Amino acid sequence: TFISRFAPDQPRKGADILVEALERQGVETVFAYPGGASMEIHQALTRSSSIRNVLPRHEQGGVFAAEGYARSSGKPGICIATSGPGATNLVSGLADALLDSVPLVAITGQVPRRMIGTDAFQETPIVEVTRSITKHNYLVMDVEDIPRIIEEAFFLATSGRPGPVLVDVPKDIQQQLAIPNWEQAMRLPGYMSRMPKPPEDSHLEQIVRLISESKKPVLYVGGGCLNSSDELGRFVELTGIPVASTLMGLGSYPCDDELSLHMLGMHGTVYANYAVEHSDLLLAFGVRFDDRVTGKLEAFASRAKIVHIDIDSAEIGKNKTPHVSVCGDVKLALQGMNKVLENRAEELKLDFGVWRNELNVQKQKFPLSFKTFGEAIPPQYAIKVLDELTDGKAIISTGVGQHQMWAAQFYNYKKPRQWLSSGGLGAMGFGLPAAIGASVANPDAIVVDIDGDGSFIMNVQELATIRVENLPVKVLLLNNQHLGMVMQWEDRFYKANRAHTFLGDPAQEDEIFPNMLLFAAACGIPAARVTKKADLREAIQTMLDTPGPYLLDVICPHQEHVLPMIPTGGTFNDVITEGDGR
Amino acid sequence: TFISRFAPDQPRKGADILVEALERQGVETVFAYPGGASMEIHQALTRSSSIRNVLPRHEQGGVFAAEGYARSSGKPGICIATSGPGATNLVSGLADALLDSVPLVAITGQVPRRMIGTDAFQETPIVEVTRSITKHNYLVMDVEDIPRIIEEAFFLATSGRPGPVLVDVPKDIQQQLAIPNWEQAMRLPGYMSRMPKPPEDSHLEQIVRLISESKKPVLYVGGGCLNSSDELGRFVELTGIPVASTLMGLGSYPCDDELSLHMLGMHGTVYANYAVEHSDLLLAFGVRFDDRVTGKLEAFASRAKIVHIDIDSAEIGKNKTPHVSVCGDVKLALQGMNKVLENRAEELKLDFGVWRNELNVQKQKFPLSFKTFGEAIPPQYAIKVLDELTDGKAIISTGVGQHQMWAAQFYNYKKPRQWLSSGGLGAMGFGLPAAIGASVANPDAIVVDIDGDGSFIMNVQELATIRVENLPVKVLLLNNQHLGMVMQWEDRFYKANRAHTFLGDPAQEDEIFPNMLLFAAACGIPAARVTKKADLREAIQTMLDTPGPYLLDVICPHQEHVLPMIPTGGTFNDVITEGDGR
Ligand SMILES: Cc1cc2nc3c(=O)[nH]c(=O)nc-3n(C[C@H](O)[C@H](O)[C@H](O)COP(=O)(O)OP(=O)(O)OC[C@H]3O[C@@H](n4cnc5c(N)ncnc54)[C@H](O)[C@@H]3O)c2cc1C
Ligand SMILES: Cc1cc2nc3c(=O)[nH]c(=O)nc-3n(C[C@H](O)[C@H](O)[C@H](O)COP(=O)(O)OP(=O)(O)OC[C@H]3O[C@@H](n4cnc5c(N)ncnc54)[C@H](O)[C@@H]3O)c2cc1C
Ligand SMILES: Cc1ncc(C[n+]2c([C@@](C)(O)OO)sc(CCOP(=O)(O)OP(=O)(O)O)c2C)c(N)n1
Ligand SMILES: Cc1ncc(C[n+]2c([C@@](C)(O)OO)sc(CCOP(=O)(O)OP(=O)(O)O)c2C)c(N)n1
Ligand SMILES: COc1cc(OC)nc(NC(=O)NS(=O)(=O)N(C)S(C)(=O)=O)n1
Ligand SMILES: COc1cc(OC)nc(NC(=O)NS(=O)(=O)N(C)S(C)(=O)=O)n1
Ligand SMILES: [Mg+2]
Ligand SMILES: [Mg+2]
Ligand SMILES: [Mg+2]
Ligand SMILES: [Mg+2]
Ligand SMILES: [Mg+2]
Repeated sequence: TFISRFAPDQPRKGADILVEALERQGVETVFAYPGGASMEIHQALTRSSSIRNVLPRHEQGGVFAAEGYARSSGKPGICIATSGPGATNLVSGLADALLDSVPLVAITGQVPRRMIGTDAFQETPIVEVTRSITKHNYLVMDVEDIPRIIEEAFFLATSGRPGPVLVDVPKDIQQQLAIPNWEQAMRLPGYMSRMPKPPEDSHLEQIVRLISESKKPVLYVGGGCLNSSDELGRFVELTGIPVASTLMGLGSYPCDDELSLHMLGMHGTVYANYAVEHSDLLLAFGVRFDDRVTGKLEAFASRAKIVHIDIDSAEIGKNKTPHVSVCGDVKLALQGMNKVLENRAEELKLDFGVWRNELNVQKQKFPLSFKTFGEAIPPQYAIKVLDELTDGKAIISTGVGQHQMWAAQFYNYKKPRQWLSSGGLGAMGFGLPAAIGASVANPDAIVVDIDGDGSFIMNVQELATIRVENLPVKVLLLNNQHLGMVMQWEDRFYKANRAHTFLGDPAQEDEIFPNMLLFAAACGIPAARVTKKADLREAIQTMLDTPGPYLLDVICPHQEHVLPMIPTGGTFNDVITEGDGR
Repeated sequence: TFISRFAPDQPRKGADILVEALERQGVETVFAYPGGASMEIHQALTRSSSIRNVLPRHEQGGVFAAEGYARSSGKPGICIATSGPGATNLVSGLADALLDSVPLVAITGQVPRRMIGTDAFQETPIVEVTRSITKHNYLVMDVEDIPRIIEEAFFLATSGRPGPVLVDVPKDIQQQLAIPNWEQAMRLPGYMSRMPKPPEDSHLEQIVRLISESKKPVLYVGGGCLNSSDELGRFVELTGIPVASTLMGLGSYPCDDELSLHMLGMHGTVYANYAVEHSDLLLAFGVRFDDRVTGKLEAFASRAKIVHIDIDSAEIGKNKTPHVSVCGDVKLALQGMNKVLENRAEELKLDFGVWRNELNVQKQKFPLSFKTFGEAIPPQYAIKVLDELTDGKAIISTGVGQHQMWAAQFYNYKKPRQWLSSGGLGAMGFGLPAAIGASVANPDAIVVDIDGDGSFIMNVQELATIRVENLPVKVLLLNNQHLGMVMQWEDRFYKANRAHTFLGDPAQEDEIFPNMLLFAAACGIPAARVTKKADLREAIQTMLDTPGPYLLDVICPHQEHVLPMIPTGGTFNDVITEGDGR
């Protein structure tokens, strides 16, 4: 039974209805930045004793913090901004949440309804702007529509395929007095009629029948299995099928397990891409067949019967036509198949040891490799030390670039929602704010931001947010003085012609620029720099043991390349296995 | 005090709320065509004892009838259609009502909300289709929004610059039981804040000051003066300024008056275009400066101080920048100027007899002329006889073409709303259905459809509507066996090369095809054909004296041309005064 701060017959401001609408949704943390259009909302937030606001230093850091809050907990992330410039700073976060299917609810202030369309002070048509980069958006035109729209916003953002939902609230609606009606029915008739239903037994028995008829099955797990870690693990025990995860599906099946093929795709392991290339049954659970995994669609799984399970009917058959399809929750599809695989266990006699040994041979001949040059710190080795010292139980958020791939390859994630990274949009500056949202949603957890010197500096202002909110956010900065991912593509396909990829100072060429330690010192965050490989283990241990925030500037040779690499539009026969920029 | 057919606490169907919402708006006549999506609305219409439905034989005839109902009475015209094909047949009428600023409310049925977007049976996104050809449209998503949307639809359609408003109602909303709330406030905050205000005295006194300083003033009256016939006539008495009307503003100032310059523009009189060309003060009241009047904007009123009064701020300065502007109702602007012109009458000493004599000389040397060839009926002469036999008190609706121009030139309209014609869009097949709506709104009036053989046949099916509803609609069909307007442009600018403009039968070339008399006979309408000029006066008299509907097939030589003619993009020096196709 919800206990309101107002009487059921007492009129209250629309902003007070908005905050209470969040309280009735279970919202405990918002990321709001104040402004003229949203001052009424911020005043109403102070009256709430259950909703905590984490003030960022940039609205892009506020929406990215809402993503990490959502990616690391399954709950929806709520960010609030003002009209005009405050709303336009959320654009990168909204498009990022849409491509990665992150439940998010963004509330933006707006000019009064009478001033909309008049080029008013700090007015931008944020609904027209964000319609193509959000799952759905609203423009509240009456104070009585607030309880319904907020309920519809959280329902659309969390149900089906999750995504961001923006709610634009004009200022005159926030100030208008009204008595809210919390019993209104949602006006989503076509959406609810198209919601997926529990999977039929005829579809599940046909999948189990294809498993027994197959000799080389491979599991294709992605971001749709973040809530099916137990169901997927039970499915692997009953089948013994090796698991290949996407960049979004890391942690769904433990990377340290013997049946794990780790990541597949452009920068996936050689044995994971080998398994899909020479498979006869591809179980695509919670994936969307991105070109980062398939490359050339004509050659991707060219000899496999494709079984695609997805909660979005628009994804089934988009880039590749499957043989058997199941539109619904992969969590329920696994539960239904586990019952069939257990009763009919001895009837099926499932054993793929011959196919697994074919992959174990490929795993031992082409494993993830990194070369150590003298005392220079290998970035792959540094992340491998972080795995050991944290026992693989740390929540990892990353930026975008070479460090993002090495953090995915050389860290064994035991559970999903430990791996927070921008995969669909690939937005730099995501690592640091996402670690803020993850640390708030998981206070007793080890949160480490494996960031790059280019991605870290984009939202470096959020270091002040970490200090003020006293969050134990660790920053494992892999500094290579370059935009490493773009630098790698210059060495491979452009004759190493540098085109504005060096991030240091050309005057003092051999000086670490910028001095990231002074960035942490400016915000009162203890920091240290490590350059020699021998001092690396003690430095990372000091970062973890030191209470509160900590930044570790790890210097790495910039000539390193992420391996292996399948060029864009290439096949498995075009995989690059060796080479760098020396 | 409105008396409902339902108790204030009695639930009723949404369709019954829709009809009662029309009753509360004063609606007495609708033009509805039944269909699967709108059957609930038609069932609710039979329960209404005050709303009469005129069933057309084509939805395009239904919306055109709603236009004539609106153009001839000032009331809004209401047409109803079903989803899919019924709604798409209203498109030509909606775009026609928008360009001519006709108050219109179109109600279309729609598939249930759960089926929208699923390519359902008889589903078309009529809101997406008609958004650019309507003033505003709605998609009712809840039964409780019906009383508000209908009130907003009639308010937007009739206030400010009138226009068509479409209301899409899904079938499940029509069937849902609810208790309507007729006290809801309209959600039009930005529209009402931008509504024009009464004109200030400083703007009106500056206009009167320019009148006394001018020596060659010309009134530029258009469709915005349809409700200011008395105010405009009072303004002319106090100033003595000659009046030049547009195709839409005919009747605002009597054509038979000595101070009337008749119509101006491409097919306007030579003396009306001469007055604007050699004027020093142009009083543009209720016009939009169409290229059919200006031609080449650089030479249109090149020596005149332009005073533009318009209720739409977007029209002031669009195609030509004025010196003095007044944004508001021209009815109030005339009332304010009449008070200044009467008190300061002897102070101003207004007299433009020298400028009027300069125009009277041009009027006598270049009047509207037509040539009579033997006993062949001149189409200009036939309309001139209709003026005499009806004393100029008949409501005239026309199609589009040569007959439309001759009906505008050779008929003296005493009051506005006697002249119903498609000017902005220029849609053929408008004359016959518009006469239906005018005859219903004005039962005791003489309604005559001056139609062309091409325009009349497009909506010839509405002859059945005239007979069933027993409407005294007269059809003065000027039959020239050709698409005369397109034929005229072939003779002038294409060496008389006929390109599918002959409407008769090439096998029987000298036979009147089709036999329009049998079209009227099929619908039980008395008809007759007149070919000799001597029998023309008795034939038109028989049409008027015969009670009920009547069709008069007037045969005219097709070689006639509408004169004078200013070519597209031309100036006053390029006016064509003589010539035809012989
Ligand atoms: C520099 C860089 C390099 C990259 N390289 C790689 C790479 O080498 N390999 C790689 O894999 N990625 C890589 N990516 C990431 C990438 O572009 C995509 O995010 C990824 O390839 C696709 O993730 P996904 O297949 O799991 O689909 P997601 O984006 O995770 O979407 C989930 C899918 O499952 C479905 N789904 C969601 N919920 C459910 C449910 N409850 N039940 C059933 N289905 C559900 C959704 O409809 C959707 O189709 C890289 C990104 C960057 C920035
Ligand atoms: C074959 C053909 C030939 C044509 N040739 C000619 C021609 O020779 N001459 C000619 O004039 N037309 C001709 N037209 C008609 C034409 O294209 C336009 O409809 C016409 O030229 C413009 O009419 P209007 O200036 O009165 O503006 P309208 O279309 O009548 O609009 C009214 C204007 O007044 C304003 N207004 C409305 N209500 C009010 C109010 N209460 N107070 C103040 N302002 C108000 C509106 O904002 C709008 O700007 C022809 C049409 C056809 C089909
Ligand atoms: C907001 C934004 N701007 C530009 C981007 C284009 N990209 C990249 C990519 C993969 O998206 O190329 O398509 S990666 C990259 C450079 C990475 O700098 P680093 O943080 O130092 O990481 P590293 O460990 O050194 O490699 C750029 C400039 C981007 N994604 N986001
Ligand atoms: C729905 C529609 N289709 C085609 C049209 C293009 N036009 C015309 C025009 C001016 O719009 O040319 O731009 S006029 C015209 C032919 C008029 O046939 P009539 O009825 O016989 O009249 P008349 O007394 O003989 O001259 C055509 C074909 C039109 N306006 N509406
Ligand atoms: C807090 O700092 C400021 C500064 C400032 O100008 C200097 N104005 C305001 N307040 C408003 O502007 N109110 S308003 O007129 O309703 N708006 C258009 S809005 C919705 O807020 O964008 N706050
Ligand atoms: C009257 O003639 C018909 C014919 C016909 O098919 C032969 N079906 C119906 N009725 C419906 O179709 N109802 S419905 O399913 O809700 N619709 C999709 S709708 C809103 O009406 O388009 N009426
Ligand atoms: Mg499909
Ligand atoms: Mg870098
Ligand atoms: Mg203007
Ligand atoms: Mg027809
Ligand atoms: Mg004709």
